[PDB]
Amino acid sequence: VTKCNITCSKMTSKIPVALLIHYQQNQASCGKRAIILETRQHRLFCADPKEQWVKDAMQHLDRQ
Amino acid sequence: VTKCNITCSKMTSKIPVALLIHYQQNQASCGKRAIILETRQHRLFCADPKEQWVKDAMQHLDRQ
Amino acid sequence: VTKCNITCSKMTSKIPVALLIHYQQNQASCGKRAIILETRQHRLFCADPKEQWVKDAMQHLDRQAAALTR
Amino acid sequence: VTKCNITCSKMTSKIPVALLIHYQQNQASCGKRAIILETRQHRLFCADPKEQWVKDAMQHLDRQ
Repeated sequence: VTKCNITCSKMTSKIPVALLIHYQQNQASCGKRAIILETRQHRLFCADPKEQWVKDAMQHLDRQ
Repeated sequence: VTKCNITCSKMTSKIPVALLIHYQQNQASCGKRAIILETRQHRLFCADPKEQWVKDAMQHLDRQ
Repeated sequence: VTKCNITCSKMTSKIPVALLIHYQQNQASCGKRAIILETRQHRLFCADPKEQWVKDAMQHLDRQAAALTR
Repeated sequence: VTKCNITCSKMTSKIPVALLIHYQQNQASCGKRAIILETRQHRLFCADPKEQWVKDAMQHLDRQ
């Protein structure tokens, strides 16, 4: 169940915390972890959780 | 952009459009076109754009 | 799991199931179970889970979401 | 004929309006006014309409 569907190949770069309303990660069966960032406009972006700014952004997004 | 970022591979069955709040296609460099659809509850699916219902949903979503 | 914030006092009579797009229950902390129904217009209503129509409505909704998993 | 249906006790600190998707006041028969706030993630909170961020929140949603 819940196989890898939506995933990431290459990752974006910094996206201002002000624009993010949400995140989710891809499915564990996808392999590497990819963070799916969602803008207020509901644009979806792929981000590398290994990045400080992504860690940073999840923190804030959770801490709200 | 230059390379394949978000993409998906498991193509759903017709999802009622009421439930939908956004779509975005993957990048050309991903090869095959795939539509990432997002429901109101924020679940992500993958849609085959060859299907009329998908074309219809994107046109509708665009009408907004 | 948490404190009780939103709760229900007077319950709403049957709503045509076609108008319903979502439900959730209050918190266990609250005591009595209350179902919060959301309509297409996104109005929130309080319904009594002891009522067959609310049970039917939750199953309908859950079946919808289930179908989407495939 | 119109009775107190949903209402709530504990209020909430200024929630980012970008997370809000909906509001509704409680019924007049509940007594004091409380605003029920719904987030993108569809969580439900109570807000005090005397606070300016709540009024602001309501006006924004009204335009949304």
